[PDB]
Amino acid sequence: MPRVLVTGALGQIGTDLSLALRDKFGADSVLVSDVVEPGAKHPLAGLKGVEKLDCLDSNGFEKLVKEFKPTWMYHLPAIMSVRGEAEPDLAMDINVNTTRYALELARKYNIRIFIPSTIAAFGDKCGKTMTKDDTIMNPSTVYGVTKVYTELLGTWYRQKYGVDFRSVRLPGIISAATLPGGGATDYAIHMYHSALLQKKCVCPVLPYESLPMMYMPDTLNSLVKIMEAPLEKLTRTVYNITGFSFSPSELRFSIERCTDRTIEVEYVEGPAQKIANSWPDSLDDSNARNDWGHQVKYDIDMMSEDMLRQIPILHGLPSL
Amino acid sequence: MPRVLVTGALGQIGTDLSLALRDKFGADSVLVSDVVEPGAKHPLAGLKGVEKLDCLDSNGFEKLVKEFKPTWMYHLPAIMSVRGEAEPDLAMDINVNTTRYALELARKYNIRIFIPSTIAAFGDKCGKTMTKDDTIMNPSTVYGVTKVYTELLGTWYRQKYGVDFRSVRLPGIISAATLPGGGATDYAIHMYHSALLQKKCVCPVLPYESLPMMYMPDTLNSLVKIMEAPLEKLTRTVYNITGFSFSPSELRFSIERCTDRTIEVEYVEGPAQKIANSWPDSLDDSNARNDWGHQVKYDIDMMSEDMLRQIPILHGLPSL
Ligand SMILES: NC(=O)c1ccc[n+]([C@@H]2O[C@H](COP(=O)([O-])OP(=O)(O)OC[C@H]3O[C@@H](n4cnc5c(N)ncnc54)[C@H](O)[C@@H]3O)[C@@H](O)[C@H]2O)c1
Ligand SMILES: NC(=O)c1ccc[n+]([C@@H]2O[C@H](COP(=O)([O-])OP(=O)(O)OC[C@H]3O[C@@H](n4cnc5c(N)ncnc54)[C@H](O)[C@@H]3O)[C@@H](O)[C@H]2O)c1
Ligand code: NA
Ligand code: NA
Repeated sequence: MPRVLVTGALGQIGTDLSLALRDKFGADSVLVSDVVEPGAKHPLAGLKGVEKLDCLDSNGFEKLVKEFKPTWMYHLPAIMSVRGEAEPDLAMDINVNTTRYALELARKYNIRIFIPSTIAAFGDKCGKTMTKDDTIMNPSTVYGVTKVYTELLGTWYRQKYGVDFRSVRLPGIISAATLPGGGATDYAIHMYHSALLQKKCVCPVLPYESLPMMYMPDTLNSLVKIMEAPLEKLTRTVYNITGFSFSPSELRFSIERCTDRTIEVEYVEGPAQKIANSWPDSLDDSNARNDWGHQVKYDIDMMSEDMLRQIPILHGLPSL
Repeated sequence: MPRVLVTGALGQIGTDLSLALRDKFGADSVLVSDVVEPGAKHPLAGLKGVEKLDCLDSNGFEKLVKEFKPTWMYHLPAIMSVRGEAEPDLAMDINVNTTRYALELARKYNIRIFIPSTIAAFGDKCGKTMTKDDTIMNPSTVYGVTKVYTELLGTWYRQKYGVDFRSVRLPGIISAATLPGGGATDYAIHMYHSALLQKKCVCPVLPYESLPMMYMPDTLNSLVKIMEAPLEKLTRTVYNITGFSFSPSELRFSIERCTDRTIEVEYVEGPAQKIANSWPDSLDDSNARNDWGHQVKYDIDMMSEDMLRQIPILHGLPSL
């Protein structure tokens, strides 16, 4: 049974992942860290086994790994697609350096290490329908560029040192618990909050711009499952996974079907649009399905029903 | 006349490039720098406009740029294929960080910036025969990884900030003046030394491992030409260029025709071999030929002739 370290643990993925790992392997077997502390409303506030770590401090990062002695690590800090364009130096610092430190520690301390990649690693030469695991990588964002680096450096650590590096290219991830951290797909979570607040949604992504997406439970299931898999079953280090593709107008219809009313959305292009338009419309994840059993239980309407219930509960919004 | 800065100038490529730039544009229009000073026999010893600069010192780098006000920069420092595998920390520090500082200075000070990439950016999924400009990039060395990162980051600077970033993927470069710095293609220059010394060459690359190569004068012609080109002629930022491909056994034959004697070569595999076996056999450089007129004068025997003539002259070895 693993000892699991999670870095960048208090963001959107880390929040749900930390809780899932604690529930599955026990609180004692999981250490959760982040450069900031949980806010008093955060789901991890008050819990033991939650520490402060700046992953840019390699010596600090090493210290924490030395005492906890993880056998697995999920390294989650990164600056994402939209925010990276506005804060590229921070993106380059975090996405490149913390990753290098994390891999070097996985090597030194024999840790199975997960570092998520992203559909943002792709650009407009990727082949955009059912994009393959191996294709041309020409990302149009610095974030995407740093993630191509992460995939390649991770794979080199595997080849060179036998570090058990594992990764998935995550689509847009939808969840209710922690608000998203500045990717091009953040509109989707915000459209649900707008609909519950009964306010105008100003959606920065164009109405028919379809993207690969996934609801958090399927994401967590796959994050754990790829890490539990035997090394010998994995034919590669980095795997596309997807849940289902949708455009904003499809998301809108879902919400309207579940709320049984119209919601108002104005499509005014923001920076997310040119970025999203460069990305795949859908991914081929057959390698992941075949090698380690990636699977998808939610569709858009099951997601919408769950989001519409969970947001009022977790954030105190009005409900249906 | 451009004002040209060359960083990492005392190495194999920098040595001849610095001399060619000084001849073409005038010594007063060219400033070159390196982390070390030239030795008394270095061809740039004793010359004006040769400075000591560590490109990891971003302050120092910026001070030199600000004083000189280059309009062009050739940013050459990197730790190469073989040496990188043995010193990967240095490779990551140099190849990533000096490149980031270079691109930022090109943005900040309006410099057309050349940073070479390499055939080592490719690995074994590239399509090994006549490799295309756009293909799967899966390098198996940390050096190659850092160069994919260099191509993509430079390209992003071009898109995001209008930075005029230009690159070629260089094949193995052959020259006589300054000895090579630890690439997988270094055997070739050393075989010419062995021949003139009439000493046994122990060759770490296997006899039929064919690689893209180019002789220096063609390389210099292309390095200036791609930089003279008008921006609007360039359909891309990164170009394959090649001279011709050869294996060690072909090189040996070529040296033997020119010397009219047997060289003794023993094949004892070293790290260079596995590295080189993941690379293309040959490149497609049509985009370069078409966009900016990349062209090649030498073939293997002209190269060998010129190498065997110049090495005695340049290094005091025994002639023919
Ligand atoms: N959410 C998505 O839809 C999505 C999609 C594809 C990939 N990803 C990837 O998943 C990972 C996490 O994404 P997220 O949505 O949870 O992001 P987020 O922005 O919600 O969370 C990032 C967390 O990292 C922390 N962090 C920042 N700098 C740090 C440092 N120096 N040291 C330690 N922690 C630091 C932040 O405080 C924050 O809690 C990233 O690698 C991201 O690229 C996310
Ligand atoms: N020679 C080849 O066959 C070849 C092939 C493909 C690509 N390249 C690329 O061409 C460039 C130059 O290659 P080269 O063969 O001349 O390399 P080299 O090792 O011969 O020379 C590199 C020079 O850079 C200097 N340097 C190292 N660290 C530095 C620092 N921190 N600051 C300033 N200078 C520093 C070294 O002192 C040396 O003079 C590199 O980017 C390399 O990857 C070379
Ligand atoms: Na799309
Ligand atoms: Na070859």
